[PDB]
Amino acid sequence: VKQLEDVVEELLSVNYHLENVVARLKKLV
Amino acid sequence: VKQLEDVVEELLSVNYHLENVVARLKKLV
Amino acid sequence: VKQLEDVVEELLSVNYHLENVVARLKKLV
Amino acid sequence: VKQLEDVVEELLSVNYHLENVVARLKKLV
Ligand code: NA
Ligand code: NA
Ligand code: NA
Ligand code: NA
Ligand code: NA
Ligand code: NA
Ligand code: NA
Ligand code: NA
Repeated sequence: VKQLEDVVEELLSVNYHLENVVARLKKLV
Repeated sequence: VKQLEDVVEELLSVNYHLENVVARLKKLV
Repeated sequence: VKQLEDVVEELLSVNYHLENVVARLKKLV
Repeated sequence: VKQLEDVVEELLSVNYHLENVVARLKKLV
């Protein structure tokens, strides 16, 4: 688990970070 | 543009799809 | 596990699919 | 454009970062 919950942490951040870049793209475009 | 807005469409879907898989992972884990 | 390996499957596909949309964006842009 | 190529930069990094977290998950799991 302890390794798994650290992957989950990094996935949460990657996912938030993609959603902010996609919102920025969508108003650029 | 017309090519750009189709990339934006696919990014929106990829991003939603990642958020649902991450929510599922986070309650599995 | 069986639930975990199905999340892993979906993540693999989401990740491939993002890499193809990013390659397409990068040559559009 | 200059705004677009900065989105592209951030997408490249998000995509690399997801692929490393997915590779780590897949060998955890
Ligand atoms: Na932590
Ligand atoms: Na940003
Ligand atoms: Na459409
Ligand atoms: Na799903
Ligand atoms: Na399968
Ligand atoms: Na595509
Ligand atoms: Na730069
Ligand atoms: Na990492």
